[PDB]
Amino acid sequence: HWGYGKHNGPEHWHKDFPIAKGERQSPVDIDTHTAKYDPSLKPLSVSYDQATSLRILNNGHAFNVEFDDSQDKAVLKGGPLDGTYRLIQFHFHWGSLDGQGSEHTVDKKKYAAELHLVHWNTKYGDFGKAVQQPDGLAVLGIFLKVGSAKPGLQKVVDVLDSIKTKGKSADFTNFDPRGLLPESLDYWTYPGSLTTPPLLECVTWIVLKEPISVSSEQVLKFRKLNFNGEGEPEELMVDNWRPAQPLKNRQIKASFK
Ligand SMILES: NS(=O)(=O)c1ccc(C(=O)O)cc1
Ligand SMILES: NS(=O)(=O)c1ccc(C(=O)O)cc1
Ligand SMILES: OC[C@H]1O[C@@H](O)[C@H](O)[C@@H](O)[C@@H]1O
Ligand SMILES: [Zn+2]
Repeated sequence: HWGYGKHNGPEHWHKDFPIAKGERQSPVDIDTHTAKYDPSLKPLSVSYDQATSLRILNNGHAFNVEFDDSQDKAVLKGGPLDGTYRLIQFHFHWGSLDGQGSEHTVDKKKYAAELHLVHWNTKYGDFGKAVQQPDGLAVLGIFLKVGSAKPGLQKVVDVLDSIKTKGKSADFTNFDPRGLLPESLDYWTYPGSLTTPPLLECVTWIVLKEPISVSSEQVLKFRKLNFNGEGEPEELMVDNWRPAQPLKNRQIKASFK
């Protein structure tokens, strides 16, 4: 099965998912000097006040915090987006050490981790239909660097001991994702893909320029999770990131002058 190891990692995914070599794959390196300010971008609206988190799941590749997306509650609008995109889940990608872990890079810089807030375009009715559309998804990506602790992350950190292995889940109600944002909403945007199989080319990426700081202790707890299921040999869940892919016929636009 696909994963991140030597025998099943990103360099193998194309055999079973040939779109891995496609024309709008993610992540990419963000060359900050070539990215151009785009005055046509409308103000970005991250509206998470009525979010309803439900559950946290170790799916064997990351952990997902899942949300009720049966009505417009936590939504993302504006910026490059046409219409309303509902939050369905967030997850992270992270490294074995602080010097790697992000999927996107900034002038080739790798951050310690990267948060993905995943949203689907309500015009398509359900997530499954949305991933049949070029504009079906919007992922808000936020870099993590190691420094001071992120208080709004601690509830996530503290539940991880209860979902150590693949297939375990736990209640995760009343979690407010606004506590994971940075101060500034300055961003870069480009058209891309899911960064894990099935690698579908459905995503408008919105990558915030300002990282959040998390403490070493917080990210160290991410790295105690397991890729494996209960009773199987322990394989620490680390380095669950795809490297940057070819930019091909794309431009990265900036929201800021
Ligand atoms: N293309 S892939 O889904 O990454 C993949 C890689 C390896 C194996 C395997 O060793 O069994 C199966 C699938
Ligand atoms: N890492 S990511 O590009 O945000 C992502 C989000 C969702 C899915 C999925 O539902 O399969 C895959 C990848
Ligand atoms: O033809 C000029 C145009 O080229 C495009 O590649 C750029 O995205 C635009 O910002 C520019 O105005
Ligand atoms: Zn992701």
